[PDB]
Amino acid sequence: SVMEDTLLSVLFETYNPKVRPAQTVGDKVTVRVGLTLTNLLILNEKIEEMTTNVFLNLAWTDYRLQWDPAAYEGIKDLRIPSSDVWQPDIVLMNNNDGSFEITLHVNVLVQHTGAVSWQPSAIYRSSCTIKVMYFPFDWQNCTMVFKSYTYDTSEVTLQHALDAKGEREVKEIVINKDAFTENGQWSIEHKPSRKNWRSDDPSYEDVTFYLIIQRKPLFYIVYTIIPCILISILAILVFYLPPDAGEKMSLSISALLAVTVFLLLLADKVPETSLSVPIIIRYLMFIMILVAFSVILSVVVLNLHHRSPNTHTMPNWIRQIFIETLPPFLWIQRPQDLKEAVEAIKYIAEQLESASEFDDLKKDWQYVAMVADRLFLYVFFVICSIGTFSIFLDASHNVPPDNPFA
Amino acid sequence: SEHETRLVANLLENYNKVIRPVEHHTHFVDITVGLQLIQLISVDEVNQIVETNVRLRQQWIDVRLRWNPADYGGIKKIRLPSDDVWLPDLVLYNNADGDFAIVHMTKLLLDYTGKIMWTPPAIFKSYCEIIVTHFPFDQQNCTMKLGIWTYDGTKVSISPESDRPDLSTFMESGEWVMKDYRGWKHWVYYTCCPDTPYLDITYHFIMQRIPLYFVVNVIIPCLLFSFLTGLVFYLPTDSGEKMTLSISVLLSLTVFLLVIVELIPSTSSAVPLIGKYMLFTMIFVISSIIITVVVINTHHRSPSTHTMPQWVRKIFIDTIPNVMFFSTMKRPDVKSAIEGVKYIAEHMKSDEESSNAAEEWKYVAMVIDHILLCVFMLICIIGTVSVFAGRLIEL
Amino acid sequence: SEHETRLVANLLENYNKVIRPVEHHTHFVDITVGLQLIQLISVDEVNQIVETNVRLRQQWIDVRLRWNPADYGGIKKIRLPSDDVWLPDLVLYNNADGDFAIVHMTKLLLDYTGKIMWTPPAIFKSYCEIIVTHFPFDQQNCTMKLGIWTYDGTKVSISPESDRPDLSTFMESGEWVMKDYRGWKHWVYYTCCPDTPYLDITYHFIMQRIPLYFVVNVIIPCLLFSFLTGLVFYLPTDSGEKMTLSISVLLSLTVFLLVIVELIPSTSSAVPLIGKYMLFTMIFVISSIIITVVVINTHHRSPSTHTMPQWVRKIFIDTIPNVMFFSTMKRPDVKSAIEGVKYIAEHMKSDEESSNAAEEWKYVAMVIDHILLCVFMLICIIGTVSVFAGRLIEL
Amino acid sequence: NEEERLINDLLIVNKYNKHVRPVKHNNEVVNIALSLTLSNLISLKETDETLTSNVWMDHAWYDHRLTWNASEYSDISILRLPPELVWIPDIVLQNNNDGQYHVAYFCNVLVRPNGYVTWLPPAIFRSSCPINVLYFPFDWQNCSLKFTALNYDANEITMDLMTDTIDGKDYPIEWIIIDPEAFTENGEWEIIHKPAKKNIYPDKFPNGTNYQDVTFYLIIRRKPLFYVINFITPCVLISFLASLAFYLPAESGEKMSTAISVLLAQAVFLLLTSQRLPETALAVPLIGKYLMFIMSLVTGVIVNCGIVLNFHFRTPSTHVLSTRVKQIFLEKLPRILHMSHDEIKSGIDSTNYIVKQIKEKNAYDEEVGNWNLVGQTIDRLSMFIITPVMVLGTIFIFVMGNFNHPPAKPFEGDPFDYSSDHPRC
Amino acid sequence: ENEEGRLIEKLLGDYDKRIIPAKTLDHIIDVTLKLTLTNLISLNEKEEALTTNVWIEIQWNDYRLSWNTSEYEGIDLVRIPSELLWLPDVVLENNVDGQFEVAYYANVLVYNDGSMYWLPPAIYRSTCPIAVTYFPFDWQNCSLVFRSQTYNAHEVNLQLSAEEGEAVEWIHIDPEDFTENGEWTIRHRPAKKNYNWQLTKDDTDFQEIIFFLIIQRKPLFYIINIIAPCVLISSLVVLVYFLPAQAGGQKCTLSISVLLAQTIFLFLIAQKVPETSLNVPLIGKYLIFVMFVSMLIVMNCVIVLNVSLRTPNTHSLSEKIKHLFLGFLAPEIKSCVEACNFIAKSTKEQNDSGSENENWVLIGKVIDKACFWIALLLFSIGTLAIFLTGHFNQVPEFPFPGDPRKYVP
Ligand SMILES: *[C@@H]1O[C@H](CO)[C@@H](O)[C@H](O)[C@H]1NC(C)=O
Repeated sequence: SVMEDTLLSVLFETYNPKVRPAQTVGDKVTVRVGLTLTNLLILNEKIEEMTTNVFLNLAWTDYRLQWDPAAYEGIKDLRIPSSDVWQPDIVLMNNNDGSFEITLHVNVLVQHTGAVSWQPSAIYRSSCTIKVMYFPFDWQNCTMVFKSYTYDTSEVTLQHALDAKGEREVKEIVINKDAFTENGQWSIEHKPSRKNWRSDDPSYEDVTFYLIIQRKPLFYIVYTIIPCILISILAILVFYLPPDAGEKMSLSISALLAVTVFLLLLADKVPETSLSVPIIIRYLMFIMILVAFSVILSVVVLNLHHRSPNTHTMPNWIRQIFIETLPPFLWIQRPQDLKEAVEAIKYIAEQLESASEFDDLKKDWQYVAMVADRLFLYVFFVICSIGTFSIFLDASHNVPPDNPFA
Repeated sequence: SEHETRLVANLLENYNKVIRPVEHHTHFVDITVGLQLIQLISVDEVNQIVETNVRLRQQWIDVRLRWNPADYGGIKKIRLPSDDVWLPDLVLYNNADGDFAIVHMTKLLLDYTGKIMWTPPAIFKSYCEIIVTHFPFDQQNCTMKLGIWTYDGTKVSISPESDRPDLSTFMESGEWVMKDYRGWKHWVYYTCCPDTPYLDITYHFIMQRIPLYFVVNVIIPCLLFSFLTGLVFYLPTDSGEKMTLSISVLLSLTVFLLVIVELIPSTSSAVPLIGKYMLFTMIFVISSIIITVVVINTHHRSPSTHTMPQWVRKIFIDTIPNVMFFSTMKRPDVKSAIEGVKYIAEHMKSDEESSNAAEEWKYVAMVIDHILLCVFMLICIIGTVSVFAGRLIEL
Repeated sequence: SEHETRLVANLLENYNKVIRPVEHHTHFVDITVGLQLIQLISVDEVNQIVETNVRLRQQWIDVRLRWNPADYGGIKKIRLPSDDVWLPDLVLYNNADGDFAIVHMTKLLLDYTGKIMWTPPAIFKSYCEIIVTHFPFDQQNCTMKLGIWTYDGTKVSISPESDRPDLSTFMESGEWVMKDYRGWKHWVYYTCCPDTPYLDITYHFIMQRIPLYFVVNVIIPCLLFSFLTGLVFYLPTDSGEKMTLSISVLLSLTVFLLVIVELIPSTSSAVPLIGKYMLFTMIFVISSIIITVVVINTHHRSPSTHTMPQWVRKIFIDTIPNVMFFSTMKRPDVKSAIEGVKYIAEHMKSDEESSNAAEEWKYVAMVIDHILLCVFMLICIIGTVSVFAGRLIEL
Repeated sequence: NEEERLINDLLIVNKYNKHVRPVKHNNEVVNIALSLTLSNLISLKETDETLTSNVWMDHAWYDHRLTWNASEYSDISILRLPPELVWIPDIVLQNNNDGQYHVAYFCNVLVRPNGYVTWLPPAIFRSSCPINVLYFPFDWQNCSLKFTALNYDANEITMDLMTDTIDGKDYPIEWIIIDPEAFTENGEWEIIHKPAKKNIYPDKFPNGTNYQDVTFYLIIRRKPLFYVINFITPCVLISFLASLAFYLPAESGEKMSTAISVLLAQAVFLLLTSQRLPETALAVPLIGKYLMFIMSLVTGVIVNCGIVLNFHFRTPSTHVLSTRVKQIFLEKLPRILHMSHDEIKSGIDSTNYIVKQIKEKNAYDEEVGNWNLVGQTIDRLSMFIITPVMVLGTIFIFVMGNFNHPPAKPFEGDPFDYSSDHPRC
Repeated sequence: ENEEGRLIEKLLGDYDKRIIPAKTLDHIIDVTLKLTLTNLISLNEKEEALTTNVWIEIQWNDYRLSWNTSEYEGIDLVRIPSELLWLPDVVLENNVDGQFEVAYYANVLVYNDGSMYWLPPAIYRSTCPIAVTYFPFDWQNCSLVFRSQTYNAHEVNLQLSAEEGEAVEWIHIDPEDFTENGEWTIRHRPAKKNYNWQLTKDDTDFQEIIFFLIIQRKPLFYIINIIAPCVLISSLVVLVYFLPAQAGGQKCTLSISVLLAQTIFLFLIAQKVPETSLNVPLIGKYLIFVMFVSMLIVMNCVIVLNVSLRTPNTHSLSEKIKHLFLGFLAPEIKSCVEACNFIAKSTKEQNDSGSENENWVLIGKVIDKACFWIALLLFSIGTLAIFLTGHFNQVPEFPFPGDPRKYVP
């Protein structure tokens, strides 16, 4: 309208947007900093970065932008381009890239009292450290630090934003249900806001927004844990196979192949920080070592099975332990021509008797192998069950605190 | 503020930001440059680029921008956009692929005496020699060289704010530990003329890699595969599975080679420690397979076509088993019927002789397996200790 | 030059660059558009995007920028920044994810008669309908549609410079061959009104892929796996390795599927030729494995449980071996002692009978293997030829 | 050229202020009719849930300041002005991924003598749409483009869907406009529905920028041919290969090798599949469900093959063949399953001993054969139990996946098709 | 006050940066280029682009910016930002991206006689088509083409900078500060002025300055990570000839497992070789060769196993084959005696059948020996020849074959 033209011409005749609006030398400008989270895009753990789509709810007072609406056909407020007015250089300090400022410069709202309101949108990439110990059953604590890049506490005073009907401060990130997309991998547990100072530096003050988010581990659960459990079952099973099948090594070493394939699968998903080992990687390594020990003990059982008196002499301690003692505990419990012909028959009988004795000793060795194999089966079953149960309860007892502490 | 409005109006009225801020053209601007390290974003071993988030603090006096506070209501400090005044063109000389100069023109603090404080932010991507020789237990020394691009030292002089970069607000990297850091100023002269110094300030950071991720994710499976390829020699040949075990260990090592190439840097300047250990593991597995083939061949040695050499019998049957203390190894028609019985007896005789010779061959192969099991366990331990112990003791 | 300075000052003193360069608003500016293809950067089959480095040559006459050379020391041509004059807003209509219009605002050439020559560079990312039916022996035809975005044909008209794009300085792709290229102008009318033509110039390039990378990286290993598939049928069942060999071939094919997935395009518009060939190879290997399982089951059949069907004996033991020309296969206590000897003799009766029956089963299995070897080699050769030569003869 | 004089009068002489709304009084509302034209669907890469699209924003509004009498000048019925000279309504895609809220190319506006202004800038937009992985790769997505006016509240400008006329009655354009000729179908996605809606949010207030909305929806269905060819059928065939381990005799010592190598191939397919999908946890993808089911079943096959081999190799010297086992596995189940002079004295003593030894060996062998028959029976039972389960599970899972057509009508509670063929009324 | 202020305000007054400083008609501006290479960042074979960090030195004369030093207190050199001055539009033509310009617009050093010295640093990504024949034992020949994108040969004259009267016909590399890339080592770096004779002295593409970088790869990463493991694994196929040819010998297991490992290596290398299809890379050739050798050896294992497990029942061992291979290469008494005779006969038959079985086994062993020697010769010769062709792929001694000059300082 024409009256808007006249009002704008009057307001910005000598208005300098480079000058902070201070009635008197020494005054501080109160700036209220609020945040509206529209979308928690990503929390890339490989680079330790959070991407969010946010609004900054900024509000302050500019005494120069004051007019009496009765003199201008009752114009109570104006929509002025944001570059034409002074603004505090409120930026995201802990950004991972070099982009400190907002992305979209929506025009400001100026009221006839001089109260200026600005709600720019931005795509922010802040940097938050990842606690890689219970990954992927982990909760992260990612912050967004907002303050004026230029002005300090002697020039501006940061405050929390006010609610819709401004009566008391909002000490949380605002989420509008009309425009908010659930991440699908992260659940927002707490979203408090707090102002932070520094004891050493008295001119510092910021408004930090904290996002306590818990991961949903279903993808990792399926794609790593279920195959790992199946491979552990195979590692236990290798001890139920008879040594005569000639298949123990195939099973155990192919289980090792599967474990290293799953390691290849998981390599491109775990963060590369060295402060701790994620519980998933610990579980993979425990499964790998269990499969390696299954291979080792399968080799031992095969070696015991294929022994004979022609090669080995059975010691007394092995006989005492594996034949006398363990099986009850493991429930096993096992004319010239006539003379020539007579000599030939006698020789054949002696050969059969010697072969029978040899076979009996071989059966003793094979029985020792069987008993040891059953012992390994029970021991590995117990160890695998206890280890997997311990790791799963350790992971499942990891919960974000009830009090955000912020 | 109307006072500040009038001050800003009168303070840039005849200010040319092209001109140096010196009273006389023979003077020099003294700029105090200080570097503040906020975050170590990444170290790219392949391309030899270090990415850091820094604040480049700069201080200098501009006589043209001074005012008397008493004439403007007692104002002593104002904030001005940095693009309104003369600025030093500081350039990161060893910039790899980032910005050469400051691109974020943040506001600067101007004091009534003309003293200016400008602290723009920057992302420095600086080129530095990466030494992958003790990877992942490697220490890197990567530097940042700063200087005025177009002025010599007689026109614009830069001096360090302190002898060390400011890491007061540094963020813990999680991959690197900051051993040491310092800043040095250099005077460089040329054959032209020794009265024209060229100044640069170099900040260097000693970085020690935290070798937990790479150890767990690479070295441990290699240790496992070395142990298994050693173990293959305790497997009896009668169980027709020596080849299965050895070649499947090789296949697992190949899949893990895929993983390793995915993880470790692809540099070619030098062989890293992990590269050496991977190659050693590969050669170990290959030698294991070859010697297993030799043993399998010896075990299935036909007595009909082969006769045992005397020296083999003397060595592997007589002397070696005696020194293996821990082992448990041994140290009408009636005429036709009579003729048939005699034939059966003599065939049993021949079969017994052949079986005895074959069992001797099998015993020799088994003794060779015992020797090789001991030797390969020793080699695995010695090689694993030797490859890493020098660096581990060095730390 | 002072003459050129004065000329440029006079030319742009009253020049409004938002007005069309026409004497009367009912006239139209005639713009000669020519496309100079410099390099074919890439073709993206999955996203259907062709990236090219081109120069968009534009010529037109600006009546407001005339001058007399005699009045300016004989100057006949000058160079002006393109941002200073009216420019045609040519837009790549089928742009995919690049720039719609010209972003490199280079200088332009201006004659004393107002004729203007402007050749800004650009990177065109166009949407390219990709046909993967004959991949990797595929020929792709896709275009660049250009037109004035905001003006119709009665205000600004565009005419092609030549019949085809200028490939004078075209760098050889190394992945594609320029078979043909042309440019066509189109008049488009709307139901509104037949007095308002809408013009566009479409340049199309016919590209033939060079099928060496995909051949050596995909097709050859598939050929080896196809050949190895039928080899299991010559391996006798007595060696316990038929399943090992065939299943390991299947595992090799499955691992190679990683290479196919990471190399071939991931479109779903049609099944590519090598997609069909690989699915053929997979089904071939799986059929071989199933039939090998059946053969192994046949070879180990026991006489006690299974009795040979009469038709099987007639067919595989009598009929087929005759017609297999290639193979060389053929076509007191004394009473107790007496009773025991009789028992041994009768037990050998029974053992001989059972061994003969099991032998018949083994012979049937071997004959089936021979037939399968012939059939599978024939099927492999015929399937390979049928899949590939059909497209190959067209080339 | 009279256009120069006309533009000078419109913008310079009249003192046109581009930062002021085109309203005669500061209480009226500027109506901006906007429409969306889909030039092409570029990508819906599911890993980061981003929809890249090439669209042309059609804008239309009235500007009483840009009105002129065509007779007073030459008969100028239309003008082309850059958007940087005139007031422009800043309408931004709110749900963008990459930080690009605006149109890509700021082309000229077209102004009629009555003040009607039309603006058609093109844009590349990277909006965020969550991926529903439940029926992957037989899934259909519902991606959205949400446009808001953040520069003015609803009391100042009102967004509306553009209107078009057929036979003298105007109707709103409640769909994304797709030119049937120029549009090239996307390589992977087929567009099923494309509604457009103007959304009011009554819980907000008109004096705000979060009260109005114009949203364009794209219901697109994936074309499942790449995954069927490269992922589904080879996995299905290799998985069914595990059932042959039961038909493979235990004498041929390769049951375990076959089953375990099948498991290895399935692990490779799991590695391939894990890379194709986002990390979300709303549901398990269909192909993930099938991989889980079939890997569990192949592990069961391996376990049962191991049990069979354990039974096959039992001997009288280590195990006792109880009567219960004999009755169960040798009589009942095979029927159910329809299965198929001192010197001469010394000689006499020696031959008697030989006969005794041979008899004992024969008894040993026959009991070992009994164990073999038990193992064969367990194989037959295992096949008859597991092969139908495997086949039926695969069939049911993939027909449930194949039975996942889009609902044929967007906005379930709405009876309107939102199709360009049948505009409202 | 700074007299530079008065001097610069005088110089830039009535100075139009749009106007070429050509003094009169037919006056050609001499523009001299000198390229300094700071870092060879990378040469990405997949993208066929070379990324380099250079400081390009551009020198020319602008008569409008000349002043008399005696009038300005002896000032003979001032710094003016490049954005305020006329610049010759020297750009990199063969850039993969759209980046023609320099990265940082440094101040121009302006001398009192009008001489101007501009040294802007730049990050360039230039097109370098890859010669893939000898990858990874290859050397590439990348070029940086510089020309004015605005002015033609009638307006500017691009030349190579001359120092002490000798043309700098090479890229300058400072020996101390320059850091080796780590994968590429620079062998030659000539510079020359080129002409496109298909054009006239117009068109702005007629003249150009080209800087060449002949760089040789250091294939240590490939040798340690791909070549050596692949050769080691592929050599295992010759061991199948010393395994027994029966159940448990595991000939097929070993050979097919080696082939599977070679397939894994094929996948690993598929991620490294460039996607151009003008030649097959050396490493691809070697993988194809070893895969074909593995297939042949698997076939030979199958043939040997088929031969060695032959039986008098399935096949007949004709004496011709034996010569070819084993050569050049009371009623109770009656019942009891009948039973004894039958037992003897059965044992005799079994022994005969067994004996002919060992005959077949011996034939198989002979075939193993011969085929092993053949296969060892084949594998060794092929591997040595293939990896010796790459080792002899040397950079040319001269930057330009027929040019005797070395193009070095
Ligand atoms: C420069 O100015 C001085 C006076 O300050 C004069 O003597 C001298 O001749 C001038 N130089 C030239 C080349 O005109």
